[PDB]
Amino acid sequence: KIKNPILTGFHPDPSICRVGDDYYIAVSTFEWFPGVRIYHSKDLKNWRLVARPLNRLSQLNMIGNPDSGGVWAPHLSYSDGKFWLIYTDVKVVEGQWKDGHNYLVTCDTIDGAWSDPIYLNSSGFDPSLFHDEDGRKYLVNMYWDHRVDHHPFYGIVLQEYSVEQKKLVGEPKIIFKGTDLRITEGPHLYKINGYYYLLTAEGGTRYNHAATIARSTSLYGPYEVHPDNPLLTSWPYPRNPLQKAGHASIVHTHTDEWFLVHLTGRPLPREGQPLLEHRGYCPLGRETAIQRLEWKDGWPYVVGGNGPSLEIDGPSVEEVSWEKDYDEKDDFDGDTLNHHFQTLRIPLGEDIATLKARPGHLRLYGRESLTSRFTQAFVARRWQHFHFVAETKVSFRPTTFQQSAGLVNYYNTQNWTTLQITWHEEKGRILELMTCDHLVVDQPLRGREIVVPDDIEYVYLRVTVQATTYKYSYSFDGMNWIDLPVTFESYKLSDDYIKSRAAFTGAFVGMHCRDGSGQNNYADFDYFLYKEL
Amino acid sequence: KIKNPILTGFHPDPSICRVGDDYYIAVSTFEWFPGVRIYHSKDLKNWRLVARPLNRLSQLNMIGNPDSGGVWAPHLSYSDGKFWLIYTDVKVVEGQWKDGHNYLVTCDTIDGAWSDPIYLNSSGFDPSLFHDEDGRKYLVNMYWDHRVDHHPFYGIVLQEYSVEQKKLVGEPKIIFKGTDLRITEGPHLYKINGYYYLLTAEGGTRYNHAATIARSTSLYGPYEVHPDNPLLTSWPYPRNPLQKAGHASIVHTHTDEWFLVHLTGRPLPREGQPLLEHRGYCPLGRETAIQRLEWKDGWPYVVGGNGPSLEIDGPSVEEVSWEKDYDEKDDFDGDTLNHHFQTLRIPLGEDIATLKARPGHLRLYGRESLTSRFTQAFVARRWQHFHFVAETKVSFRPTTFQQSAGLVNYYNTQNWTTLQITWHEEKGRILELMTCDHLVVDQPLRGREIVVPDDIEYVYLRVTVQATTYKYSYSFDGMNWIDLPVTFESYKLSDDYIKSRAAFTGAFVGMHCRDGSGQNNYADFDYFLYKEL
Amino acid sequence: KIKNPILTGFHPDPSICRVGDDYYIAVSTFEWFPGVRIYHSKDLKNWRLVARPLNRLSQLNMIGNPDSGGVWAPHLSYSDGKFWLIYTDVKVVEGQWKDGHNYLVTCDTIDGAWSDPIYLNSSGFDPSLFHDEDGRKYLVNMYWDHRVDHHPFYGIVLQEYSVEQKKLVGEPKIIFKGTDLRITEGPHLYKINGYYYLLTAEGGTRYNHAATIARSTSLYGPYEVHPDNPLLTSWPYPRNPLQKAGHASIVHTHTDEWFLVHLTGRPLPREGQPLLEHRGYCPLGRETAIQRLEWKDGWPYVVGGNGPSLEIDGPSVEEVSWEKDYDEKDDFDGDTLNHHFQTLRIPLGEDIATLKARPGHLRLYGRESLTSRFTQAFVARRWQHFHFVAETKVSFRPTTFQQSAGLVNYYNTQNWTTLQITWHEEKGRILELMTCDHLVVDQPLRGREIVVPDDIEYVYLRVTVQATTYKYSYSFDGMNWIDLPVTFESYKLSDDYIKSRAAFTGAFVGMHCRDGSGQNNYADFDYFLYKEL
Ligand SMILES: [Ca+2]
Ligand SMILES: [Ca+2]
Ligand SMILES: [Ca+2]
Repeated sequence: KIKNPILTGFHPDPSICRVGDDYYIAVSTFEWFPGVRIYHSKDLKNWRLVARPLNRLSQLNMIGNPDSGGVWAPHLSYSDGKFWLIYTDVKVVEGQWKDGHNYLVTCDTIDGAWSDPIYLNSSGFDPSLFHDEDGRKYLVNMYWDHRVDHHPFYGIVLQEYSVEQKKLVGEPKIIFKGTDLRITEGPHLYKINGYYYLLTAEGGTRYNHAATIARSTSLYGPYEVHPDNPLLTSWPYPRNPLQKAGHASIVHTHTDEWFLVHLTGRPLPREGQPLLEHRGYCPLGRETAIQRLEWKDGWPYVVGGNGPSLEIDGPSVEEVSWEKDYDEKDDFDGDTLNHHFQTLRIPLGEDIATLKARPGHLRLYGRESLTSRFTQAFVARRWQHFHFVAETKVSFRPTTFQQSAGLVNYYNTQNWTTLQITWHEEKGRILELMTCDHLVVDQPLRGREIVVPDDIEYVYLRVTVQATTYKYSYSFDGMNWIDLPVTFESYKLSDDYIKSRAAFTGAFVGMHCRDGSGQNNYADFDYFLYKEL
Repeated sequence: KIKNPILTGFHPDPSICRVGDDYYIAVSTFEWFPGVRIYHSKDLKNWRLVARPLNRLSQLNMIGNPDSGGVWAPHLSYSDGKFWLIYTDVKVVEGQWKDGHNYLVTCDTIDGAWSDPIYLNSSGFDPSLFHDEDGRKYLVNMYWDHRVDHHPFYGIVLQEYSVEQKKLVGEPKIIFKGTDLRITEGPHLYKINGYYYLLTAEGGTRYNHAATIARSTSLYGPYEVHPDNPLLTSWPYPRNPLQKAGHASIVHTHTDEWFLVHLTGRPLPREGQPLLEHRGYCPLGRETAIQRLEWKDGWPYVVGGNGPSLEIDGPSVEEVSWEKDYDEKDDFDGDTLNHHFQTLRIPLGEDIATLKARPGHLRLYGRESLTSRFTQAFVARRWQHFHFVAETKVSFRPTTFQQSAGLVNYYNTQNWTTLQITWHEEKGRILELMTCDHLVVDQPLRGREIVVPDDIEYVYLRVTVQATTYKYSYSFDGMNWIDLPVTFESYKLSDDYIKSRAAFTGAFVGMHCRDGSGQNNYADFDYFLYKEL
Repeated sequence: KIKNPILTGFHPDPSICRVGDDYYIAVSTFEWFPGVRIYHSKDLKNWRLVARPLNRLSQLNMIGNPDSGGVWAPHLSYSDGKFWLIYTDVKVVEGQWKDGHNYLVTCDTIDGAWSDPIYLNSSGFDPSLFHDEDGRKYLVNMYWDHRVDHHPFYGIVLQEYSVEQKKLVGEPKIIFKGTDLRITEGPHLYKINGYYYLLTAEGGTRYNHAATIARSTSLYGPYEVHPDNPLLTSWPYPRNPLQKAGHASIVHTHTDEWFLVHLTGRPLPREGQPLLEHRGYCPLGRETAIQRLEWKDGWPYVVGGNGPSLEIDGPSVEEVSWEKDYDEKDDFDGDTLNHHFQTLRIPLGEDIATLKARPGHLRLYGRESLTSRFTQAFVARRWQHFHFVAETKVSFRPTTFQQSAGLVNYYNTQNWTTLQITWHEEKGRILELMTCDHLVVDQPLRGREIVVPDDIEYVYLRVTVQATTYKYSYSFDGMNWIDLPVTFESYKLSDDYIKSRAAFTGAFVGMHCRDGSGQNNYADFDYFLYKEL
């Protein structure tokens, strides 16, 4: 029935929420705006994107945020007639500190206008809101220890949240220190039988990742750990196509069944490589998967052992699937950008991105370079398959080398590749390739750039991705295409390749326009095509 | 009569401006808020701070800005009965790009409410406005080349500025490529006798720094280079106490005399070290000096060779000295912080820094770590001398290791040291040392931390800087001091030590409070003492 | 019956050989001279050093050899009335190449004058001689692939050796490529039942290490791999005190029993650290352990699962215990240095190290520094316990800072610490600490070196190692001891700390004398003491 991953491409930290017979999963979005994606399902198999809650500067202001800062793991719940969304804005992501703030927003409906944030605390990321049976509310999060002689993951902190006073009350207490896997994060609380069950993520979000579960009769512990912990992990299964299994959340369905959603990374093919030396590269980032849970002696168990199954049995409900929510060829005739498109850190107003200036075209007025954490005229969508084609049609007339416009394959500000139109003193308006690898830039078509003829209005730009490798191509007419003689490697756009280890997103493909002279020069994009192959 | 530097500690890129018998210098301030410091003098010997023009978010919004980003070289001038201040907000300071924006503000007076900014261009930093003798205005700046096969300093660009239209009009034109020293920046135009003189900075702002001058009978050139260029440089003078002489501006006094203000670095004592191997470390950063000029065959000449002299002859005027504009022991009596104190990137409101919460105390409500480019509860002043003592007295009750308050000696987010009060599980409230060196943190007193007794209201914190080294000491009663047994090295808080190259500020000393838990805990500082020894 | 490890401290790549009811283990020695250690046992429990075969420069000339070059995994066998020892001299240990040459030497007895070397090949390390039941002999080793886009471990090459002709004959052929673990290494052939069994090490000699075994009816394959492979590994057993389990050799006992000897690393205590993030630091290097085998369906199985056991049941023989073969306090009254002492790379003659010059003393005439891969006057023995004291008493009169003598804890030329006597211009004869970490040197007692009174003939030097940390101490009278106020960390002298990953030895402690002036000054060491606990 259900084949994993259920949300493919960049969809980390799944937070599942049941309301009656409707099912919702919220995922993390990091530096990508608007914040948080929420998907809806009736059967836990078929998923549609239904909300992007954090879309006002008042809720989320990420200008200047570092790569893989911003919205880390979110928590979605439903109680007292409304949804509650907890999120972080992480400002520091390297060194001894992880400075970040936790906020609560609510909405009567999933896709409404969510409230302005209530500040909660800053003591660590992965905040989660528990609604106890007695009506009381409790916030759990990881607690950050910056000290040099210490492991940073101090455990799980708990504090009561007062709905009336709109603040945390009483005194924060550590309720769980973790197991020897450490890196204890992603806390979630569940009241089942006579017990409070505390789910955590452990071992870090790379190949040692795990989901850990413990139980207590007291909300404050001590929590005893699952006798066969971890509840879930891919670490001891190096051949499993689903790696990095952890950061899970539990759903008890209306049909009295139990399921476990979690993130996973799918490494590129590694034939002829040592199995254990380096466990792979994941250009699709961390995706969402689902597993079935069964119960023994007051403990939940992943059906099929503690490793993640590629295929599972769905809940005992009717199949409810959804119509495709985007066009393979987006011709930009709508009065809104398709919701699969995102921008970096900030919303782009009509002065930067516009569908209005020229009907049938997305106009991007050139801003800063692809290395800027501030203002980029860049509109992009996730890689969601290993094998796909992406294509755009653009008219652009740069008057200086400081201006560019192109198709970008992009991981972060220091890691990206592009086929772009720019200007050259001798050759005039040209086509070139440009790559950025850990801030180091190369121009591989150096001295051999494609001259664009004065009479060509639209340049056609394409990328064809084939698992491990990809190639750029172009056309001046839309029918006859020419390969550019450079083979690119998809592993360079993966979490695992990034040397900072603050690498929590995934590859995007999109349309960019830069104007470094500040003359407000723009490019018109007639369509954007994304098609799985 | 005039001893250099005239402005000590962090005071780079002096832009001099004459209005009658009044003289003003504007210097760059980078990430430090508010933007730009303007000093006033009558005699060019004695200088007083009179303006801090960029004090509104509408003018300068640097949250998230990289270290040594923000406000680079400013340009101050006076024309048509008003002051004209040109400045940059530089967003990217490493790699192939230098994303940054150029703005103009004006004020009828030096110390009034400067206008909201008019956006100029983005083509490169070091913008300068020229007021031609016919009433037309011209902007010159550097033109940035990001290409791999190319030197970044494409030369000097010029475009007319329309006062009435509030924008640049016509087409931008490169008027000068520079000499073979390259790194052509800091352009300033002057109409003298019958020539347009173009003064540039070349060689880079390190030890190869130079001031290059050229002239043309046409504004658009071609420009002919001074026959004995550089006009000013320190490079051939390795024994000169004033290094890095460059980025100059020219004043013609009301006494028909000519001077040249310039930045300079003052390396720490390096007796016994090889003269040319490494030319020094400057913790006072780039400071402002002044040279005398003389004219020979339509060319200005720095008096006493093209190297900077330590002492010059002042202009033919009466000496006017100023009263001391800060207290040695600032007891925080005013309803405003002394103008030598600045904040990082952003203004701090009364929710973060206040003199109103506890009379005669600066209260700092704890925010993010010393590594944050976002919101730090940090109030600091420049090291302005090689030998000094700085001291504070603070009330602070931390309830967690997530909270701290202390005395900080600070270069940037990744380079600093501190004597701070925090909390320890076993020891309770404690004093400790902490250093950060290129993001790597050490805690020199780990396991040896100073236990602060419960009955102690105030902890006194002291730093004593003796040129190449400094030491922290503490006291519980204000009378009996104990040195902490660790000797620090001042060269680690210097421009020349920072491996990024983007190191354009200088050492500061100040008061910090962090609350990483988000509980709004605060520290009350009774006084701040800074005294030259 | 038997507690692991059986050979403690630096004892990697065990090659076991049975001759009747005598058992022999040879281990690798890398840059330490003489080459190869052979231990003897009757019961597999108690082991005594009996031979150091490679003691002539004709056999082993290692001057200039890089750290962790020289003698890699050896192979010891017995057939046709003599012992056969195969060894490598590895010259290149970093980069695409691993240049090294394989040699055979023979001796009628374990401890006699071994023959001069018969050169064999250079196709890759871990050579092993097989003696087929039909009186023919074949060499197996790993095949080295230097190519830029190739895994260097091409597999196992096999080739016949001819006794009469003193060389290899016929055609070389690959018999095994390995499993997905790769890094295929340490091949050994055994004829058991109707199958040839080929044993290899896979996964690399760090935490992914395994022993792999396969079988075939033909000497040339194809080899089918053990269905429950690996035969032995510590990888899926992160809590096991014995890690890196692999590079095994098989013994069949005169009692019709089967055992597997292997190398293993025992990480230092790491309480509070993430189980999987970094699996540990092993200052005792790679040690020798022993496992029991059983047979099931024509395949051998490690008794007690495929992870290594800490305690095993040895073979049904009478226990034969050995007398201690060194004095706790070696007073240097003997004619020759105790055989637990080794020198770096080369033998040291009486011109450098001698027990004859000064009765009751080991005299070292100073040579090159601790960073020299050529001639060091350095006599050292293995760290063999996590908790020990080592101590010496030395007479030394340096006349220049170019001269030193002291007690050294040493990993390689770039990684060591020492308490040493030297000379200072103003203080004169001093005692100081010095450390070297990846070539970076520190003097942590700089400016506070201990003045040695001129009337003191002997300085007493001590190190006390307590698992994760150690401290040096000194005395002038041998009764009253003062700690030097620096705590050192044992992990910095471990295989796992070394950045080059050519780190195959272990920590040593010994006596050193340097004379950088060439005045042939010397140090007289009265005793050397090593004591567990
Ligand atoms: Ca269209
Ligand atoms: Ca006061
Ligand atoms: Ca003796």
